[PDB]
Amino acid sequence: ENLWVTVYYGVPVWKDAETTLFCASDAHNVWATHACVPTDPNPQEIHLENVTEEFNMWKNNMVEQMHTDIISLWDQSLKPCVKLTPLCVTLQCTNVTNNITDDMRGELKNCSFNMTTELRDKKQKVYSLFYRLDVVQIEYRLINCNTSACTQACPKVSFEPIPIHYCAPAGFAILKCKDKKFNGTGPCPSVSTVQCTHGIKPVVSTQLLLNGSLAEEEVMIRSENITNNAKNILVQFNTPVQINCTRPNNNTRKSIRIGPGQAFYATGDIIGDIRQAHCNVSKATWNETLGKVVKQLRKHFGNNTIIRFANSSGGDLEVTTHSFNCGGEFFYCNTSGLFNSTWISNNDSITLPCRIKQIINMWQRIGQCMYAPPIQGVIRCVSNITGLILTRDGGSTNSTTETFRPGGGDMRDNWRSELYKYKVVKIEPLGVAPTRCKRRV
Amino acid sequence: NPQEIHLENVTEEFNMWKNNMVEQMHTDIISLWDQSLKPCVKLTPLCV
Amino acid sequence: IEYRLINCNTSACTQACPKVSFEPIPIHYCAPAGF
Amino acid sequence: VQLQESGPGLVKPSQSLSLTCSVTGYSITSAYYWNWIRQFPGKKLEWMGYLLYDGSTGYNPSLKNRISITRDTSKNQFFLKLNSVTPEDTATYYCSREGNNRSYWGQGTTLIVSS
Amino acid sequence: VQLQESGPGLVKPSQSLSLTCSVTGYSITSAYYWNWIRQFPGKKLEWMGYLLYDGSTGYNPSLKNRISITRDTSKNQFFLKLNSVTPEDTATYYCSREGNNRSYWGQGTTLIVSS
Amino acid sequence: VQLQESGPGLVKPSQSLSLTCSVTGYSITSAYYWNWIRQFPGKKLEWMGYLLYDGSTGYNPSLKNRISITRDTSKNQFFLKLNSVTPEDTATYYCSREGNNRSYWGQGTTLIVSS
Amino acid sequence: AVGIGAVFLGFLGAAGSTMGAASMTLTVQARNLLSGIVQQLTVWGIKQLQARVLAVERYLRDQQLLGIWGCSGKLICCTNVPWNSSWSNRNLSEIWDNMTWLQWDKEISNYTQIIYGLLEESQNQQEKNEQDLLA
Amino acid sequence: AVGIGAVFLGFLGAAGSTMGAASMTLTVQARNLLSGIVQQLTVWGIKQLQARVLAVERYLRDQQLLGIWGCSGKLICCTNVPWNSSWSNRNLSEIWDNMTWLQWDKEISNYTQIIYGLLEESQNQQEKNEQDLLA
Amino acid sequence: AVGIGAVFLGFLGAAGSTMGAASMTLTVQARNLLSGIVQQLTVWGIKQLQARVLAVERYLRDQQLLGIWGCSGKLICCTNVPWNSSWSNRNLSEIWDNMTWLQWDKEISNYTQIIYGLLEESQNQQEKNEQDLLA
Amino acid sequence: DIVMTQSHRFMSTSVGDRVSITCKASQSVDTAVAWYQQKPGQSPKLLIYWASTRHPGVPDRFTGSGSGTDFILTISNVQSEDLADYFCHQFDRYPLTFGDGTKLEL
Ligand SMILES: *[C@@H]1O[C@H](CO)[C@@H](O[C@@H]2O[C@H](CO)[C@@H](O[C@@H]3O[C@H](CO[C@H]4O[C@H](CO)[C@@H](O)[C@H](O)[C@@H]4O)[C@@H](O)[C@H](O[C@H]4O[C@H](CO)[C@@H](O)[C@H](O)[C@@H]4O)[C@@H]3O)[C@H](O)[C@H]2NC(C)=O)[C@H](O)[C@H]1NC(C)=O
Ligand SMILES: *[C@@H]1O[C@H](CO)[C@@H](O[C@@H]2O[C@H](CO)[C@@H](O[C@@H]3O[C@H](CO[C@H]4O[C@H](CO)[C@@H](O)[C@H](O)[C@@H]4O)[C@@H](O)[C@H](O)[C@@H]3O)[C@H](O)[C@H]2NC(C)=O)[C@H](O)[C@H]1NC(C)=O
Ligand SMILES: *[C@@H]1O[C@H](CO)[C@@H](O[C@@H]2O[C@H](CO)[C@@H](O[C@@H]3O[C@H](CO)[C@@H](O)[C@H](O)[C@@H]3O)[C@H](O)[C@H]2NC(C)=O)[C@H](O)[C@H]1NC(C)=O
Ligand SMILES: *[C@@H]1O[C@H](CO)[C@@H](O[C@@H]2O[C@H](CO)[C@@H](O[C@@H]3O[C@H](CO)[C@@H](O)[C@H](O)[C@@H]3O)[C@H](O)[C@H]2NC(C)=O)[C@H](O)[C@H]1NC(C)=O
Ligand SMILES: *[C@@H]1O[C@H](CO)[C@@H](O[C@@H]2O[C@H](CO)[C@@H](O)[C@H](O)[C@H]2NC(C)=O)[C@H](O)[C@H]1NC(C)=O
Ligand SMILES: *[C@@H]1O[C@H](CO)[C@@H](O[C@@H]2O[C@H](CO)[C@@H](O)[C@H](O)[C@H]2NC(C)=O)[C@H](O)[C@H]1NC(C)=O
Ligand SMILES: *[C@@H]1O[C@H](CO)[C@@H](O[C@@H]2O[C@H](CO)[C@@H](O)[C@H](O)[C@H]2NC(C)=O)[C@H](O)[C@H]1NC(C)=O
Ligand SMILES: *[C@@H]1O[C@H](CO)[C@@H](O[C@@H]2O[C@H](CO)[C@@H](O)[C@H](O)[C@H]2NC(C)=O)[C@H](O)[C@H]1NC(C)=O
Ligand SMILES: *[C@@H]1O[C@H](CO)[C@@H](O[C@@H]2O[C@H](CO)[C@@H](O)[C@H](O)[C@H]2NC(C)=O)[C@H](O)[C@H]1NC(C)=O
Ligand SMILES: *[C@@H]1O[C@H](CO)[C@@H](O)[C@H](O)[C@H]1NC(C)=O
Ligand SMILES: *[C@@H]1O[C@H](CO)[C@@H](O)[C@H](O)[C@H]1NC(C)=O
Ligand SMILES: *[C@@H]1O[C@H](CO)[C@@H](O)[C@H](O)[C@H]1NC(C)=O
Ligand SMILES: *[C@@H]1O[C@H](CO)[C@@H](O)[C@H](O)[C@H]1NC(C)=O
Ligand SMILES: *[C@@H]1O[C@H](CO)[C@@H](O)[C@H](O)[C@H]1NC(C)=O
Ligand SMILES: *[C@@H]1O[C@H](CO)[C@@H](O)[C@H](O)[C@H]1NC(C)=O
Ligand SMILES: *[C@@H]1O[C@H](CO)[C@@H](O)[C@H](O)[C@H]1NC(C)=O
Ligand SMILES: *[C@@H]1O[C@H](CO)[C@@H](O)[C@H](O)[C@H]1NC(C)=O
Ligand SMILES: *[C@@H]1O[C@H](CO)[C@@H](O)[C@H](O)[C@H]1NC(C)=O
Ligand SMILES: *[C@@H]1O[C@H](CO)[C@@H](O)[C@H](O)[C@H]1NC(C)=O
Ligand SMILES: *[C@@H]1O[C@H](CO)[C@@H](O)[C@H](O)[C@H]1NC(C)=O
Ligand SMILES: *[C@@H]1O[C@H](CO)[C@@H](O)[C@H](O)[C@H]1NC(C)=O
Ligand SMILES: *[C@@H]1O[C@H](CO)[C@@H](O)[C@H](O)[C@H]1NC(C)=O
Ligand SMILES: *[C@@H]1O[C@H](CO)[C@@H](O)[C@H](O)[C@H]1NC(C)=O
Ligand SMILES: *[C@@H]1O[C@H](CO)[C@@H](O)[C@H](O)[C@H]1NC(C)=O
Ligand SMILES: *[C@@H]1O[C@H](CO)[C@@H](O)[C@H](O)[C@H]1NC(C)=O
Repeated sequence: ENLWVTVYYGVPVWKDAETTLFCASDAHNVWATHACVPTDPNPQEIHLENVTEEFNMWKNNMVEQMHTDIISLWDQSLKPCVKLTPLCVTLQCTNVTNNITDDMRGELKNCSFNMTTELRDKKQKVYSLFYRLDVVQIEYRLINCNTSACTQACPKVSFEPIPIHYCAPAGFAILKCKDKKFNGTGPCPSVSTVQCTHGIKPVVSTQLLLNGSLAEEEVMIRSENITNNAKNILVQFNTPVQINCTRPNNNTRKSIRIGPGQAFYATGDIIGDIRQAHCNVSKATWNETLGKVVKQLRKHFGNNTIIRFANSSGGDLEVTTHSFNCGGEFFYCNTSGLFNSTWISNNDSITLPCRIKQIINMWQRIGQCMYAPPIQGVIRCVSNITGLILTRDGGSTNSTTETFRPGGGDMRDNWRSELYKYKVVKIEPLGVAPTRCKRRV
Repeated sequence: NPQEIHLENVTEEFNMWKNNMVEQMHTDIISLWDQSLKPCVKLTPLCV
Repeated sequence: IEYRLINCNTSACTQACPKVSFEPIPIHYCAPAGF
Repeated sequence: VQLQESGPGLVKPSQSLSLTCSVTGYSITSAYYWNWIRQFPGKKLEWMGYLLYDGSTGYNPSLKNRISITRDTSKNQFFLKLNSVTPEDTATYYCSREGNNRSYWGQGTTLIVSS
Repeated sequence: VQLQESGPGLVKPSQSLSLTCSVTGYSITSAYYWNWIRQFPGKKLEWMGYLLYDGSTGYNPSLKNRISITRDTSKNQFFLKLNSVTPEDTATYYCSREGNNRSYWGQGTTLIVSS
Repeated sequence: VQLQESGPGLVKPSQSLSLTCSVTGYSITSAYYWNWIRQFPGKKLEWMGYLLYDGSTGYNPSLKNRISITRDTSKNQFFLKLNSVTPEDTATYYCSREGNNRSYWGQGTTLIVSS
Repeated sequence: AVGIGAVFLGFLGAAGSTMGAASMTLTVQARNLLSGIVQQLTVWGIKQLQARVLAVERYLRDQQLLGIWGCSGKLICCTNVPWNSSWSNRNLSEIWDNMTWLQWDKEISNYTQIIYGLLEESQNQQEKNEQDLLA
Repeated sequence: AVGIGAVFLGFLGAAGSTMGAASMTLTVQARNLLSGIVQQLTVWGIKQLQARVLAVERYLRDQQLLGIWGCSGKLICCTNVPWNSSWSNRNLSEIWDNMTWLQWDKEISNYTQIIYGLLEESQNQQEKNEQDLLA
Repeated sequence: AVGIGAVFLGFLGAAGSTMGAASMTLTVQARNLLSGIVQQLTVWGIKQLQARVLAVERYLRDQQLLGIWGCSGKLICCTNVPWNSSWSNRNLSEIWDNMTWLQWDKEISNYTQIIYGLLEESQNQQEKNEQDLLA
Repeated sequence: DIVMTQSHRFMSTSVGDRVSITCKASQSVDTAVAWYQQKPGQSPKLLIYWASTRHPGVPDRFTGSGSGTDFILTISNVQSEDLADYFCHQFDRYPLTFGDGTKLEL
């Protein structure tokens, strides 16, 4: 009559545990390297009703998994390239006067040096055009010459972001939230399971998120405890804001060899006119998108407050300005034209000036390089703005009339808007249950 | 002692030029050839 | 061009570590467990 | 999931009709029902038969023994063969996957049975 | 497998007869049964004994204690010794492979027992 | 093993006394007995209760239901809670490790029960 | 009941279903504890090997522990260990057909060790009892 | 039965044998599924480790479905599931002694997934029926 | 027998006791055959993975050899095969209460290959007899 | 052989009127009845499952009801995008069987 203990093997039990993931991709590149197992394209999406799981981003280790993994994928794809140690010879740089406007004055330098031919006893005179951000005074020398040498990053490969699928082996499952009004943390009443997720673009940026995923219904603001002014406010759009970025210079490529079997593609002379690279966005679309943000921003604050937009707070060009990698050439864009607005209660293009820097310290690690070779021909770039990273400025008096400023820099937040709904759990198939039993002796 | 077990009363379809025995060992000793060249010292200044 | 090595416009060579030899000692391939 | 039908668009009477359904985005060896459905001129639908995930078969009795349904699991394809065709069997042939309150249809293909 | 008999072709009466069978192509320590068989003048065969992979020995009882059979597993050879020989023991001595419905014989060697 | 007691050194009468024993150098999920022992003014020892590695609880009957002892196995800590305290419960509280003729004690902490 | 009404239950589909309704769902859970990487350098070479061994020895950990209790080769077995009134003060009607497995493990998560230790001691108790009657 | 008729089957020696004669030979084909690498840098740190863990995962895959069917640890398990006659229209005398097992597997290669999934559907029902009669 | 006098023998503690004293402690010894490295660069990159798969393959070889004999899932299993007395002409009183398993192995280490091979021929014979009788 | 008889084949309607479609089953079997929508040049799309519940993305103006041998689908506030063919179907026992179909005209 009294109850008895049982053993059940294969029971659904979830505990929040995190382990390493595994790559997958669809059908040579820097991201995939033809090494991930080509997954079967069936993310079998089993809906699980009557279950509420407490999701928690900003503590998920999958974000820290992908940040660490692509660093290991970056140095792995730079080893068969050529070291750029002998580029720290002296330079004789003069300004360019071949059909240049006043806005590009002191930006391109016509240099010359004594770099070595593949025969050790023979030298050559090689001229190339470097940007002002790539050379420093001593006449001129490269910026990296007091840091480690560079790599030139093997221009046969491309920098187009191939989508990368992360999914754990057996014994672990991935649960995703499906709420239309989903905030950051807290429980989700629409928890379902997928064995292996969808395509995630590893594209990097600093201020504005590009080529991301759109929200379901409205512009959604995903932040933790809001009274911090040292933490970034993640804003995801509901509509795609198209951005038009071009480089109007017809660049050529001069292939001059540094050693035996070692090539170095310098910049040739510029044919045509010298013009500024710029990014164009729609003024009418961006004003509509900013209208939707401030309505959702005032949900978390007072209704009579004054929300003011402003540019970045200054610093080095790596963290202050925007960055994207379309076309293979780096772009650093002055985004002070997209944040000059104040908001109180109740024409087809915005020209953002953009600098081009060839030699790049890519991530926060300082002892590396990114010597992007010049790309032959003009650059055409069309993308969608799908997110913002905003840092609230301090010094607010009486909790009113606060201002919002962009920022970022750390690459954690660039993928926190793409892994916000995902978590990984560990499955124990063992369990017990009460019913009536006597073993057959 | 390479133990060989004879199987009579059985047939099998052999297909040459398509087995991975040829393809792997061509890849295998190429990796065995590049591995033994790493401790060798380079001849970069021989191009004078 | 007076003269130069034929692979000077390609990557440099190595002298093949003359301590070891090139004589092929026979090897035997085996299947793993279950094969 | 994406389904794509392929095969000859003209079949002579009394000969055999063969069609291929190429499936992508999902594995035919895991779950649900994998069907062939056709639409006649005049917008009428007639169900011909199905398949289980384990490769079991079943057919509409009205088609008698005229239908064998088969699959190739290496290519993730399944196949229709229809014997002894008549011009009143001319119709637009769909391969569809149904189950768990999820119904997905291919774009369909057109076939004419004439001499 | 190939078997080759060797040893002296002439043995004095009452002395000991020793022969070597050299085996190549297969290991005698994971294996079948290895026999000695001789053929008399007039083409009659008499089986003397066998060996196993585990070292166990077996002999025809008719030969009493006259025969010890031994092996060297390093050289993959096994050996016949025959004590107290007579001229009626003159015969062509074979070392044989038998088993699994397979039967292989050496070419044999000739031995004459005379003074 | 090292044991370190922690918690508030002053507790108001009739309220609850909570102490933490932080254990390092040994796992609380493997073996032996894990005890709380206190020493009164005048050098007298009274055993209050113990724990086992499997989570079983036992207490001195003289303390009635006044004691619940609980643990957190993730932090490798175990805990004392004492309800309905009196000034005659003022004492130096030790968490000690006993078994296999081994005996290790923490340094102890002082607590005074007064208003 | 068939066609679009047919139920194939997926994987982990009994998470929200009740404990009584999940008593027939034990098969589909156990088949996903080993497979997944059946189709195929430092990066992504050691990362699979570290994950492959971990997915195997945890399965062997839960299978060896089943064999110590005498539950090897069975999915739903039940022993003679008496679970008592202090662990859960509820009847069988208040456990099976009105709540699910997911939050049932949270109340027993403190008492998981005391349950596991008594089962391995009780099996070895009846091994010697089998020796006495057999002789 | 001796001499040329002795038994020296070894590994896979009953491959071309009849099914009655090969039914005695299931013992010798089981031990050579994990051994061979019992005794012991980029190359062969992966070429050896990837094949060693693959032999473990293939062995535990075969044992686990042998456990889901309810008769793990038995070399010859014969369960209580009826079989459809459409898979093979041959009686007992036309299977066990006239044909080799190798070509038989190709005949039931198409109908493998039907019979491999029906076994565990009648085993969970068997364990549920065992629970009702026991209490 | 309580407090400091309780039994907390742990792993490998009964390696110096008698035959009957060590037979009750088989559970705690087999517990440490898989775990221990449950909590987690070239060096110790291949050494760590070779550490585990070597340990997994020995445990699987012991369970598979136990499963061939039909004693899978049991800690103290006993068969019905006779053994010749030439290996040890000692009665149960002089062996099971006064000597240790360590010195017992060296006296029968000559015959472990013989006594293991007599078990799969024994176990397959009931399965042959089960097939004849039950059909 | 459950036989499904539909009321009419072609019906003329105006924008803004409530319209109700009916389907009569030969036997009283279950409430597991589905409606499919098919627009010209497109494959049919499932609309209602289990006679009373709606699918994701389906607009609120679509409702259904009925049991036994009588099953009623009601369209309310008909717009231009609802021009299509609708079919009452059942999924209880094989063989699957389809209705004749109703064509809407505006
Ligand atoms: C290393 O080796 C030594 C000596 O060989 C072991 O020590 C004891 O060895 C004896 C010999 O077999 C064990 O046998 C016991 O004899 C008891 C009576 O003999 C005397 O025992 C002690 C002196 O050792 C005296 O105090 C006592 O008055 C007797 O004069 C029996 O009573 C025992 O039977 C049962 O006794 C009680 C009854 O409940 C149980 O607690 C026992 O476990 C046992 O079931 C027994 O026959 C004796 O057990 C050994 N001592 C101990 C403490 O185990 C060492 O044990 C050995 N080391 C190890 C690790 O095994
Ligand atoms: C966000 O996603 C956008 C959509 O993919 C990205 O835009 C694409 O960016 C790539 C650069 O990586 C462009 O590729 C270039 O294309 C030109 C000319 O394209 C022609 O050739 C290709 C290939 O044959 C063909 O597919 C086209 O149709 C054209 O016929 C080449 O000359 C370049 O070498 C380079 O391959 C894409 O063209 C471009 N897409 C579009 C529609 O313009 C965008 O870059 C992403 N954002 C970021 C920041 O990466
Ligand atoms: C930036 O945003 C625009 C949104 O305007 C993206 O346009 C997308 O373009 C693709 C291809 O043209 C569309 O896919 C197709 O949509 C039609 C719609 O009927 C569908 O019938 C086809 O089967 C196909 O799926 C896609 O819908 C469209 N996006 C939206 C929201 O309409 C553009 O791709 C975005 N750029 C990047 C880089 O993401
Ligand atoms: C390949 O095929 C031939 C048949 O042509 C096989 O010969 C068969 O050998 C077995 C050896 O065990 C014979 O079985 C024996 O049968 C007798 C009764 O005649 C019985 O007393 C013995 O105990 C034993 O079971 C079998 O009869 C014989 N077949 C025929 C038709 O005579 C040959 O062995 C096959 N090769 C293999 C299996 O490797
Ligand atoms: C980005 O926007 C600027 C601003 O309109 C565009 O510059 C115009 O270029 C045309 C040449 O076709 C000139 O006729 C106009 O006078 C320019 N505008 C101004 C205000 O000077 C530029 O072409 C745009 N770039 C792209 C790629 O759309
Ligand atoms: C961005 O540049 C494109 C030019 O490539 C502008 O023109 C659009 O071009 C696409 C495809 O070439 C068409 O589908 C659009 O209809 C074009 N737009 C218009 C208004 O005609 C596009 O307008 C630019 N967008 C912005 C925001 O500047
Ligand atoms: C953000 O915009 C403000 C303009 O309001 C910039 O402030 C100017 O900075 C320049 C530096 O070259 C000074 O010469 C001007 O006097 C400043 N303006 C005023 C009104 O003081 C500020 O530098 C911008 N910040 C960034 C990071 O771009
Ligand atoms: C980004 O662009 C804005 C304007 O396009 C720059 O702001 C100008 O800064 C100069 C510096 O003295 C002022 O003289 C101008 O009056 C400013 N413009 C306006 C409209 O007020 C800004 O400096 C640029 N950012 C950087 C980092 O240079
Ligand atoms: C999710 O919970 C609901 C509770 O409303 C379950 O609905 C019950 O389902 C059973 C049979 O499945 C019926 O007998 C009950 O009448 C339903 N209603 C109740 C209990 O109020 C639903 O089944 C659950 N989902 C799953 C997958 O089990
Ligand atoms: C070149 O540009 C720099 C930029 O500041 C300027 O200082 C220098 O005077 C310029 N030289 C000539 C010759 O124009
Ligand atoms: C290169 O070397 C020559 C010889 O020393 C020297 O005349 C010339 O100025 C050097 N080039 C540069 C750019 O300094
Ligand atoms: C290299 O020199 C520049 C010139 O001032 C300086 O700004 C930079 O900090 C130096 N880099 C390092 C790593 O010291
Ligand atoms: C969703 O937002 C935050 C999570 O960051 C949470 O604290 C809050 O309670 C939720 N609800 C609303 C209405 O913000
Ligand atoms: C951060 O969160 C805590 C909640 O623990 C809250 O009390 C606090 O106000 C928040 N902000 C800051 C600046 O600490
Ligand atoms: C840029 O101009 C040069 C001038 O010679 C021309 O050869 C080249 O094709 C142009 N490139 C593009 C993309 O128009
Ligand atoms: C740079 O200087 C060299 C010197 O001969 C000249 O040929 C070349 O045209 C110059 N390029 C530019 C862009 O001024
Ligand atoms: C942008 O929106 C604001 C909202 O207050 C409005 O005041 C302003 O005139 C708008 N600007 C344009 C160019 O539409
Ligand atoms: C702001 O206005 C909204 C109406 O859109 C109202 O729901 C909300 O309560 C208001 N906020 C405060 C703080 O009153
Ligand atoms: C914002 O734009 C207006 C446009 O006239 C300009 O007058 C003002 O100076 C700008 N403010 C900033 C901070 O750039
Ligand atoms: C290197 O020079 C040789 C000599 O003529 C030539 O055959 C070969 O093609 C050259 N290779 C390259 C990459 O220039
Ligand atoms: C289980 O343990 C935790 C922490 O030790 C405790 O907070 C909780 O109250 C315990 N549950 C029960 C039912 O005692
Ligand atoms: C707990 O169970 C044990 C037996 O397993 C029993 O002796 C004990 O009395 C139970 N506890 C209570 C409080 O009844
Ligand atoms: C089994 O399948 C193959 C290919 O799928 C086919 O050729 C063969 O005829 C089938 N066998 C039977 C008996 O249906
Ligand atoms: C006696 O022992 C021998 C070992 O040499 C064995 O072969 C034989 O079968 C044994 N006899 C019995 C009756 O067990
Ligand atoms: C078994 O063999 C070993 C090693 O050859 C030997 O030490 C031992 O004495 C043998 N056993 C017997 C009972 O002689």
